[PDB]
Amino acid sequence: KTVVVTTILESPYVMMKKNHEMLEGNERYEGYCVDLAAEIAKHCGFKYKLTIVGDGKYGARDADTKIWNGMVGELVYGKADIAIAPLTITLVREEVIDFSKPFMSLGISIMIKKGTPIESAEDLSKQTEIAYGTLDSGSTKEFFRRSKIAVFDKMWTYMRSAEPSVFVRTTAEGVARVRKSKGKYAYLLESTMNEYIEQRKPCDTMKVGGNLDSKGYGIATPKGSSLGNAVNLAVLKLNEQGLLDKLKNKWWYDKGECGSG
Amino acid sequence: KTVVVTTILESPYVMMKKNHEMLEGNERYEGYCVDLAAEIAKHCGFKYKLTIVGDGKYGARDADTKIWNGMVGELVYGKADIAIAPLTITLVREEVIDFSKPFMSLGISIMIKKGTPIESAEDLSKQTEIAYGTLDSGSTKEFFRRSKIAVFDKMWTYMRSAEPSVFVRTTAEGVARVRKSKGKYAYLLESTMNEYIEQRKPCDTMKVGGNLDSKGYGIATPKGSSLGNAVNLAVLKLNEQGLLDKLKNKWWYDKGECG
Ligand SMILES: O=S1(=O)NCN(C2CC2)c2cc(CCc3ccc4c(c3)N(C3CC3)CNS4(=O)=O)ccc21
Ligand SMILES: [Cl-]
Ligand SMILES: [Cl-]
Ligand SMILES: [Cl-]
Ligand SMILES: [Cl-]
Ligand SMILES: [Cl-]
Ligand SMILES: [Cl-]
Repeated sequence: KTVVVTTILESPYVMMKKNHEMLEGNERYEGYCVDLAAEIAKHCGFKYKLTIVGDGKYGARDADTKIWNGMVGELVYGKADIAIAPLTITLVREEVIDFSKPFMSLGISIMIKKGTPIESAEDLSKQTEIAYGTLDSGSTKEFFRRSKIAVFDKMWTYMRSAEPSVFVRTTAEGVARVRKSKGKYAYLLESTMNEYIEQRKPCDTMKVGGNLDSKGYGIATPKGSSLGNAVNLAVLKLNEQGLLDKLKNKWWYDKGECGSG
Repeated sequence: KTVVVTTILESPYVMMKKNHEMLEGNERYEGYCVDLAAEIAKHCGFKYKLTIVGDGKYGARDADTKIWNGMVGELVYGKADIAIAPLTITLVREEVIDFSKPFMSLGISIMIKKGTPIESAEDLSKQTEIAYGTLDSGSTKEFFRRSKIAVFDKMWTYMRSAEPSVFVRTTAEGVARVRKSKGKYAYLLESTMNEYIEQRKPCDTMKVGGNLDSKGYGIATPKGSSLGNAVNLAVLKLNEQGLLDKLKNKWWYDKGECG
């Protein structure tokens, strides 16, 4: 009766230990969600096996085939019992799996190369010298496409037509583009990743301004799962004990490479 | 039948309209949670009656009688169908009712009278000239009592023995104490209330420093309610539509008095 946990290789949530081939089972992995999985299992009284999602994806429903991919797909098609990963709580996912209460907060944020004269989305929207963009697919692009807020609508009208294209295929390319564009590119991405990169060498990026929306990561279990209630309560217990803040500090700042300000 | 909504008179969530005595039913009330109730009702397809919780409390279990008071009590004992209020998501409440996903974020924050040389909890912890405290019961006090974080442990060690007492019986008293202590008291309270008061005349308070923890308000229904799932999805839809942010800006900043 070992619980099958699906998760995803994304730093600092789940990472392969360099000597993983000499280790076995859950010991092959380390990270924020590795620690969280252990805490959840302890407070719910189950043993578990960590597995990495087969297709490396989070969870989206292909509009044509109507098939779920990623960790959500592994839940609804019965390949895993629970997903413990940086999986954003969204309406479409909530329809098909049960999300625990959030274990981490996040929102759209701005990444600049140190020295860029930008403090806010409003700053971005009122100037043209500094290009800015998003991942070419996903929720951040759609946030701007759909927004009725004047500043964000102005940003969307700019980004949708900017040339050369301000959209990037991957988060890594957005980050690289900030680092290599000599201050002439700002990247819009989730605050959690932005904060993580701010603590990575070469320590040349910064998160600026407040978050543009409010989201969270949640643990996912299939509907009717015998684990759902206990996991949900475990998340709240961990927060009230300060352990979620403790874990984020550990993996973002204690293990950071750029010191303080 | 008509859905019975229990809520609480707390500005700006639910307030009596100025002319409420001329009005009946749901029209007597205005505020963030009045607007949220209408949106939830619309997206879940029910009609509803707003009611103010009889005992004026949020929801706690008496350790001796084991009886739940407040809005949580009204749900578990069958007096109301749903609570739409600034009800903090907590473990012990989640054990007895169903919380929707959070519809507003909040965390512990610091309120000062403008001019007080305090910018952070760390600032508070290093001195005693400016007294500081919390509500005398509830989660903010317990956050400090239980913290193993050095700065917060230092603050607790001060607050627990400070004389005269730095604890207050009500949130209103904490706010009033800030305003009336001539710059010598700072109050630890939820960021949402701190932000609200900062936008109210006489515009003499300020929110300073980052939040000390991360919580949220949730809508509550009794376990097994036919409304739970629909309400939960409705909160996420409203968030993804930007409507929760729009409503907060409406009631905190558009209707603010301090520029
Ligand atoms: O997509 S949501 O579910 N819906 C919409 N919103 C917006 C407010 C409207 C949010 C906002 C957040 C951040 C604030 C928040 C709320 C509740 C809790 C939090 C953190 N924690 C903390 C560890 C992070 C623990 N458990 S908890 O008590 O439930 C997360 C998820 C969502
Ligand atoms: Cl990675
Ligand atoms: Cl091993
Ligand atoms: Cl310019
Ligand atoms: Cl606007
Ligand atoms: Cl009436
Ligand atoms: Cl510490």
